[PDB]
Amino acid sequence: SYQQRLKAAVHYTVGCLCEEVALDKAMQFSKQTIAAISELTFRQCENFAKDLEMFARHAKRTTINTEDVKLLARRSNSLLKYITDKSEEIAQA
Amino acid sequence: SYQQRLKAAVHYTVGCLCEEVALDKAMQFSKQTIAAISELTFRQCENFAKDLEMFARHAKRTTINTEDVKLLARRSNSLLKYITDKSEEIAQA
Amino acid sequence: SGFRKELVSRLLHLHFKDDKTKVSGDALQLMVELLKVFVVEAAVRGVRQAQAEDALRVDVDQLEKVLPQLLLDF
Amino acid sequence: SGFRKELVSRLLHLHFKDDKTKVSGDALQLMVELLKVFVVEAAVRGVRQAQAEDALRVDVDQLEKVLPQLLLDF
Repeated sequence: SYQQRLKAAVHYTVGCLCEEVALDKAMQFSKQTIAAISELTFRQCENFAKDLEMFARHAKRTTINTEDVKLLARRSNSLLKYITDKSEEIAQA
Repeated sequence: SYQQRLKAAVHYTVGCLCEEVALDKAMQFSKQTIAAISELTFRQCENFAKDLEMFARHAKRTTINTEDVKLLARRSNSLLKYITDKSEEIAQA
Repeated sequence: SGFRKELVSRLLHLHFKDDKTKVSGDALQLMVELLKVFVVEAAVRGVRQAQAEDALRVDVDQLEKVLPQLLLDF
Repeated sequence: SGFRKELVSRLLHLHFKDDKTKVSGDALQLMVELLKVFVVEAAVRGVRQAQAEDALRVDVDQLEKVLPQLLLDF
């Protein structure tokens, strides 16, 4: 099923990310916790998508750009620096 | 003091709003609670201001408009309907 | 009952980064309504929480519990 | 380790309101990084919380405590 498939792909990447943190911090995650973060991340995409779409259209555009995306990360100043520094690397590519 | 004055004005309007809710719901607010909401509302204006400012400049404008403001209320669909319906009345004025 | 436009103008202008930034009159009226909604949501959610835990009044403890979700909705 | 661009594209497109909406390649790479940060923040904050209450593992209870602030920061 299409969305079941996308949910499984997210769950797998989240499981990988959590395993890496778990090893780095020497702390275990329950499988229910990994599952919850997966569900959280899937829902969070809805919010990201719609926001990005509104931000592009606010600037009279139909295709989302890196400014729309940086606006999304405006919320925490640390998140802002991380997405702007990540957008400098990507630009050099 | 300038900001103390703005804080007092907010506190007074918040006290009025809270009294009206308190009567409508037959429930009392501590004065510390009214004060906390006042402080909260004052801080919240910082976030509203900077966001509005960023949203206007995202659309290449220096003066904030009603679109910037409706973008601000995008977060909850109920808030979205209330600010769009409130913006129809104001337009009829 | 509600916020005076002049108060809301001063509140916003306190926090703009750029001194050029201005606010349309239309926008300013909408912000007046939005600020009121914010305060009333805070108050109403505070009441619900006090009711839920059977307190005699909305104390700061009850308020604090509803703020995280309040801030997310705004 | 991280998200594949194709996965992130599908995830976004699932939720756009207008079928015209598209995403630049640049933007899409940024979103890949941003989704990764979100997941790692969730995981790292979960760990801190578990440490703070001296649990043997990050269980859902510990996660749930850190989510409200997580969602505010994102």
